[PDB]
Amino acid sequence: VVGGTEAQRNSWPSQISLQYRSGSSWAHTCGGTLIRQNWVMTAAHCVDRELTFRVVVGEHNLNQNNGTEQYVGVQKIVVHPYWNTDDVAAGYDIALLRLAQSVTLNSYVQLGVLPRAGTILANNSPCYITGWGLTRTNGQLAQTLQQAYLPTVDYAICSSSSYWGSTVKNSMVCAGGDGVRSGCQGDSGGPLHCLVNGQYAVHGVTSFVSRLGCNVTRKPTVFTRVSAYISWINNVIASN
Ligand SMILES: *C(=O)c1cc(NC(=N)N)ccc1[C@H](Cl)C(=O)OCC
Ligand SMILES: [Ca+2]
Repeated sequence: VVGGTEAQRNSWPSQISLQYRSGSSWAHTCGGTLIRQNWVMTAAHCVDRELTFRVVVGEHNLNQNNGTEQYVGVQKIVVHPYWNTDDVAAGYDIALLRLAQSVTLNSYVQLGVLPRAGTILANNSPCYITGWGLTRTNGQLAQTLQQAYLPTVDYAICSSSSYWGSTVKNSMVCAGGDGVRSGCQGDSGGPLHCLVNGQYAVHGVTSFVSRLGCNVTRKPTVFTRVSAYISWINNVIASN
């Protein structure tokens, strides 16, 4: 997250870190959301490589012991049948991960609330991006969870030539575009938490930013619109 502020410990308990076995260490690669005690929702872009994956819940500092962490293997990976690595503009950037164990819920570990199917936010809706990704374009990862306030930009504006134009689809959400805050590398897969009816729900899965850089004016951060995939999610879980 560029232009973030450090997240309080217990504010975003459905945020996870998706890590891969890097040599003999484990590296943060992505974010995700816990949606079931044994299911994680992240971006399909995060699993394009055939890596050994793990999920960390109750994580606040990647490099220190918080005293709250649960570390769980991934048992199964389900990418969206229409995902294609070479065409991220097409959308379908979503994956579900079945965990090798069910985690224990607590104040640091909760399920992500999903929107109702087909829900679309009003322009300039109040949302937060969270993640441990680059705090600058070509920077380094954050050690602590970061948050940024990132209003939505409706499809009408977002698909205008000045913004993203045709690269964005109605199956996406755009948020931000101020040139100061954004998501950035290592945030994708993660949540966009939007306040609706006085409850935070997860409306986006962080997908991409400009090639030009992370925090680019009139280049919002782009998300998979979760409320487009609700049947899909429920079908996979039912059947796995
Ligand atoms: C985000 O999901 C993502 C994932 C990957 N690959 C893995 N981290 N293993 C590459 C790129 C991205 C996107 Cl494009 C990204 O970083 O978007 C920044 C918001
Ligand atoms: Ca930690």
